Amino acid sequence: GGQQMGRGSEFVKPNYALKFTLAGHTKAVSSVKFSPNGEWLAASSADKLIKIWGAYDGKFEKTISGHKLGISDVAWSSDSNLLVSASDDKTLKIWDVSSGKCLKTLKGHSNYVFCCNFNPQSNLIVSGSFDESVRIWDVKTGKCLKTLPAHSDPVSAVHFNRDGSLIVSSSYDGLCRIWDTASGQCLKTLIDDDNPPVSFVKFSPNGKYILAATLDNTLKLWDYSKGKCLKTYTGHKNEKYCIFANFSVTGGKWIVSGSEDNLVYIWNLQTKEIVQKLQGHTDVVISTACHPTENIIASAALENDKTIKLWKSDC
Repeated sequence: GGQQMGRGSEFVKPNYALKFTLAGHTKAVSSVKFSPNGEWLAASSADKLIKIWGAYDGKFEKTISGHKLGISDVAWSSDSNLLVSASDDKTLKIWDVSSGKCLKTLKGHSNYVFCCNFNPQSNLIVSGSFDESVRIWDVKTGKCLKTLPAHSDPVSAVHFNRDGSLIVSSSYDGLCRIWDTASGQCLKTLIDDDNPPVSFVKFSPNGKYILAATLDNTLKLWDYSKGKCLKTYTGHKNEKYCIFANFSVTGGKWIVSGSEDNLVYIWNLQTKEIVQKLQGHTDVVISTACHPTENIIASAALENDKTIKLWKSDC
């Protein structure tokens, strides 16, 4: 599995090793995200709470409460000062991180809100729901700016590209779709050979590619411009849950994802070989996040486990 970087780094391999286990959620953990400034790690949970820990030392920071039901997803503003969370109570909430207070409650979805993201500028929030729609929301006012009749099944993931001009969404309907932020037009529907449910999607950091997980145990790298699947990553287990995947970019070039056999998988992005599997969790690893500047992975597991783990590597 060796990966080529610069001279004398011809065969780089990651060596992620467990550094902290973060206990305190009382149900399944649903989503972990590092603050873009790298200082914090937030985890949402089916226990209706968001918790924040220090990303480097694993020290408990705060619990943020007020949703009436479980939280499926959480996302940071670009300045690390706000969180948005997506809840079974049909709302999103915007939080002031420093105070822990709810700033806005975004109402409009008619079923569970399952996924959320700020755009890079962080004036907007995008959401996907069991109501089969993608919504775009004004952060400052609270208003739903657009409701996109996006899919014919629950929306599994939503994500803006590097400049915010595009949203990618995914759905158990088998489709990945790309939407013009400004017009709300569907620009593209991407789908392969076969039509398994699409359980996760996100743009690459440069916005040129799309990583999509499908519930047939497959992650795929797509070129957005050409509509072509370039790479496939397999060997992990994903047939049931909406599991987050990631580009890891701070050391070697890896794809990182959770798996239903309780492991974190890490693949060489270029050759598609598995380079590492991280043991430790005792239930499905539903979420992984890659730290924005250090080789740090956060992982989180479902009901039988209830922990987040922080893992560190030399590359």
